[PDB]
Amino acid sequence: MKQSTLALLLLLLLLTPV
Amino acid sequence: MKRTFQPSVLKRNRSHGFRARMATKNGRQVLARRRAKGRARLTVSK
Amino acid sequence: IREERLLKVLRAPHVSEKASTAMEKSNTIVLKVAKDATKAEIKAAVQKLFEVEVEVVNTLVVKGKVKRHGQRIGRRSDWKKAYVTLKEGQNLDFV
Amino acid sequence: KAKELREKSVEELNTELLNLLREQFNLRMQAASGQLQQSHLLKQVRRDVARVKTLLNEKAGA
Amino acid sequence: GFDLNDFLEQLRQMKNMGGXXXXXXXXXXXXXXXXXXXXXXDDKVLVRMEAIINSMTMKERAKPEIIKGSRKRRIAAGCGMQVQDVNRLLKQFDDMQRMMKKMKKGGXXXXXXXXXXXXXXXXXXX
RNA sequence: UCUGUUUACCAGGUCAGGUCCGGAAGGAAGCAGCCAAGGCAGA
RNA sequence: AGGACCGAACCGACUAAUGUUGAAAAAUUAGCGGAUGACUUGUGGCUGGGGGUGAAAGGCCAAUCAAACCGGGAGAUAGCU
RNA sequence: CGAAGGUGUGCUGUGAGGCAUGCUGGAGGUAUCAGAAGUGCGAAUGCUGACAUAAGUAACGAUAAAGCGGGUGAAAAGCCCGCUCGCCGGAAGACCAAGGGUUCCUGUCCAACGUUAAUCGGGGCAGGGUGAGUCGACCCCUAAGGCGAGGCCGAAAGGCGUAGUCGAUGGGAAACAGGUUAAUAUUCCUGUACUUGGUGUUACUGCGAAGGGGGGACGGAGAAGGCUAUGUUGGCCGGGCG
RNA sequence: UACGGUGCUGAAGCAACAAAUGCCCUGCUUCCAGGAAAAGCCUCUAAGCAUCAGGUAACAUCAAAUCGUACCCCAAACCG
Ligand SMILES: [Mg+2]
Ligand SMILES: [Mg+2]
Ligand SMILES: [Mg+2]
Ligand SMILES: [Mg+2]
Ligand SMILES: [Mg+2]
Ligand SMILES: [Mg+2]
Ligand SMILES: [Mg+2]
Ligand SMILES: [Mg+2]
Ligand SMILES: [Mg+2]
Ligand SMILES: [Mg+2]
Ligand SMILES: [Mg+2]
Ligand SMILES: [Mg+2]
Ligand SMILES: [Mg+2]
Ligand SMILES: [Mg+2]
Ligand SMILES: [Mg+2]
Ligand SMILES: [Mg+2]
Ligand SMILES: [Mg+2]
Ligand SMILES: [Mg+2]
Ligand SMILES: [Mg+2]
Ligand SMILES: [Mg+2]
Ligand SMILES: [Mg+2]
Ligand SMILES: [Mg+2]
Ligand SMILES: [Mg+2]
Ligand SMILES: [Mg+2]
Ligand SMILES: [Mg+2]
Ligand SMILES: [Mg+2]
Ligand SMILES: [Mg+2]
Ligand SMILES: [Mg+2]
Ligand SMILES: [Mg+2]
Ligand SMILES: [Mg+2]
Ligand SMILES: [Mg+2]
Ligand SMILES: [Mg+2]
Ligand SMILES: [Mg+2]
Ligand SMILES: [Mg+2]
Ligand SMILES: [Mg+2]
Ligand SMILES: [Mg+2]
Ligand SMILES: [Mg+2]
Ligand SMILES: [Mg+2]
Ligand SMILES: [Mg+2]
Ligand SMILES: [Mg+2]
Ligand SMILES: [Mg+2]
Ligand SMILES: [Mg+2]
Ligand SMILES: [Mg+2]
Ligand SMILES: [Mg+2]
Ligand SMILES: [Mg+2]
Ligand SMILES: [Mg+2]
Ligand SMILES: [Mg+2]
Ligand SMILES: [Mg+2]
Ligand SMILES: [Mg+2]
Ligand SMILES: [Mg+2]
Ligand SMILES: [Mg+2]
Ligand SMILES: [Mg+2]
Ligand SMILES: [Mg+2]
Ligand SMILES: [Mg+2]
Ligand SMILES: [Mg+2]
Ligand SMILES: [Mg+2]
Ligand SMILES: [Mg+2]
Ligand SMILES: [Mg+2]
Ligand SMILES: [Mg+2]
Ligand SMILES: [Mg+2]
Ligand SMILES: [Mg+2]
Ligand SMILES: [Mg+2]
Ligand SMILES: [Mg+2]
Ligand SMILES: [Mg+2]
Ligand SMILES: [Mg+2]
Ligand SMILES: [Mg+2]
Ligand SMILES: [Mg+2]
Ligand SMILES: [Mg+2]
Ligand SMILES: [Mg+2]
Ligand SMILES: [Mg+2]
Ligand SMILES: [Mg+2]
Ligand SMILES: [Mg+2]
Ligand SMILES: [Mg+2]
Repeated sequence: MKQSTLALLLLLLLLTPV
Repeated sequence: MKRTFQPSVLKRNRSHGFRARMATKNGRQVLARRRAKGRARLTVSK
Repeated sequence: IREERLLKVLRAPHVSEKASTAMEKSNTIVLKVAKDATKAEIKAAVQKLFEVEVEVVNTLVVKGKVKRHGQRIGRRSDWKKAYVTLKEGQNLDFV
Repeated sequence: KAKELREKSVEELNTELLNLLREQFNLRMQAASGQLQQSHLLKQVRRDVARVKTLLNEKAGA
Repeated sequence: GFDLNDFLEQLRQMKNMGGXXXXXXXXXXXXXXXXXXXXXXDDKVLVRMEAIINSMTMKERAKPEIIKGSRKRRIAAGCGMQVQDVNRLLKQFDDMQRMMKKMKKGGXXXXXXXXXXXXXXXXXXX
């Protein structure tokens, strides 16, 4: 849902550029 | 108490503004002296 | 008006939450335009370049902020913002 | 260029100029949407414009 | 709250589905600003993450702030890796504590929308 | 001496995950979880 | 009717104390005078130093006035320290 | 294989001084006899910088006043949340002009700044934010006053002023209620309007100015009648039996 | 309901009284110290122009440019 897409998206991704 | 500087823009610019200087011989001498000392701004303009 | 002037008016799409809000809800787009352009010329230029129907253009001027870089005091440049109302039968193109 | 443009008439040059401004417009559009990779393009066109204009003048001038 | 228990289960539920070619194509705004090939090695790094979070005692996970020099020697020894990697894994966990406490305070829309992509001057990448 | 629960690495055993050696066969040091065990208690 | 009376805003500054390296380079607190007029206040203008302006105290002219301020003569002069 | 300079130590000259040398320093120094001097400092209420002293003293800006629970957090007397307490209320409230110029709103940070801490801020960094035919400025018109073609005057510069042309603090067309933003709204949105111009048609038609006349167009004091904003009570409607 | 709000629905919506320093009123009465200018605005015509032009009314139609607009203003943002 919304908290699973806000979990996974910025988890995988915002672990990428940082 | 009431101090000496009570600011006004229209006053400021009619008294010391660019055009006000340029009006007269003396003023253009001011602007001469300033341009000769090489100021950042000559007059008071915005 | 000449077209040559037109293509020089519109700098950039303005992106922000307010922008998106109006674009969705009221059918309106937000533009950074040349500081000197007028409501006439912006109406003309959108109607021409995006080929869609403009109702009215409201504008404002943004004074750039004042910044410090390494103690030095600079001044970000001014610019002009335009709220551009599209007639409702239109749907947006971005080219 | 500039030999290439020199051999074209004034009309074809006006037309090229307009193409160029369309291309330029389109470009800084892409660049302000963050959709540009190749920045070097802006300079390319921004300068070509000048080239064209500088010709128009001398064709009117003399 | 948010622990390395919920981070353990976050990353062990995410080591089933996690991939770098399926999740660098589910966002159009973050793969055009930072490079599209800086994503991750998902299987290597998530099996690393799960390894390192297996090397912990359970109150070292439920209370991540008590992990010190000896704890990181023991964790880095447990899974066969470097103390620096465990350092950067507890770093990653710290960033995610930041983000999910921020998602706790701010409404889901105002903390997902105010999210910013950042460069050091307007010129591309420097 | 049963039961309740406590003690990160630096007492023990199992040692998942992961990691070293090997092409492979397999070994191995051992983090966690568990049981001894040591704190402290119901008897 | 009134340079009338009592009295707030408003204008002022009579006494007392505090303050006196102040909360303030002239104030505060408690009282005091005028308060429909020779009143009071806003915006703008005018008068320039051997001059202004003064219900006149040598008062006032940017916290500097028995002759403003700034630059010049100028390194005035100093039988004085 | 260690110059100048810094720091010691030892020796030597009647004295200003000289020599040697341990450490420091890391690249310049200079015998001899001459030459030229910005040539020697403790004072000048000397000039600049640095560091003392009083002293961890005085002081921390209105004697309107705080208390507790929870949250955040490395750390909460001061921040956010809730609850009681207290002060202003012809203001310590709300809206402008002036003046300022981003201080507005969000996120983030706590060195310096804030007379203490500060997680907070009018502080730092990044982003956003100011939407007008009818609100102002512009614009039309003039006041005092200014500038002022020709002109009069004046050693030169310049002074005065005519026709003009500027100059608001004054005169000149027109929009309201409601809804909305984290931050604009008489501007955006909903509804309902209004004014002045341009072109067009149609019907009618003497139209024309820098000239003429009206209008615009004006004091103080007073009086008190008509009202409205507004408020109080009742009716009304919703809830309450504590 | 992310506990920040979003959406739907929506009662009554009157009367008496009091009442300004606001409005009627740039009025009215009185006094003497006798209380701006000019344009928009209405009308009269000269030069002129006359079936042109131009004026009046209704309907249609277009235009209304630009700049200010945040926030503070009995003040921690103005003058000290
Ligand atoms: Mg509009
Ligand atoms: Mg505007
Ligand atoms: Mg600039
Ligand atoms: Mg006064
Ligand atoms: Mg006096
Ligand atoms: Mg008093
Ligand atoms: Mg009194
Ligand atoms: Mg008396
Ligand atoms: Mg009295
Ligand atoms: Mg007066
Ligand atoms: Mg006097
Ligand atoms: Mg004085
Ligand atoms: Mg004098
Ligand atoms: Mg004299
Ligand atoms: Mg002399
Ligand atoms: Mg002397
Ligand atoms: Mg002499
Ligand atoms: Mg040495
Ligand atoms: Mg030596
Ligand atoms: Mg030397
Ligand atoms: Mg030496
Ligand atoms: Mg030496
Ligand atoms: Mg050395
Ligand atoms: Mg050395
Ligand atoms: Mg020497
Ligand atoms: Mg010598
Ligand atoms: Mg000397
Ligand atoms: Mg000395
Ligand atoms: Mg001496
Ligand atoms: Mg002294
Ligand atoms: Mg120094
Ligand atoms: Mg001292
Ligand atoms: Mg001391
Ligand atoms: Mg003492
Ligand atoms: Mg004492
Ligand atoms: Mg004191
Ligand atoms: Mg004390
Ligand atoms: Mg205080
Ligand atoms: Mg607390
Ligand atoms: Mg507390
Ligand atoms: Mg307090
Ligand atoms: Mg509270
Ligand atoms: Mg009172
Ligand atoms: Mg003023
Ligand atoms: Mg302003
Ligand atoms: Mg700032
Ligand atoms: Mg703020
Ligand atoms: Mg903030
Ligand atoms: Mg501090
Ligand atoms: Mg403290
Ligand atoms: Mg601290
Ligand atoms: Mg700030
Ligand atoms: Mg108006
Ligand atoms: Mg005049
Ligand atoms: Mg002349
Ligand atoms: Mg004159
Ligand atoms: Mg004029
Ligand atoms: Mg003006
Ligand atoms: Mg005005
Ligand atoms: Mg006006
Ligand atoms: Mg506001
Ligand atoms: Mg007339
Ligand atoms: Mg009048
Ligand atoms: Mg009268
Ligand atoms: Mg009524
Ligand atoms: Mg009932
Ligand atoms: Mg009144
Ligand atoms: Mg009044
Ligand atoms: Mg506004
Ligand atoms: Mg406002
Ligand atoms: Mg005031
Ligand atoms: Mg106030
Ligand atoms: Mg101040």
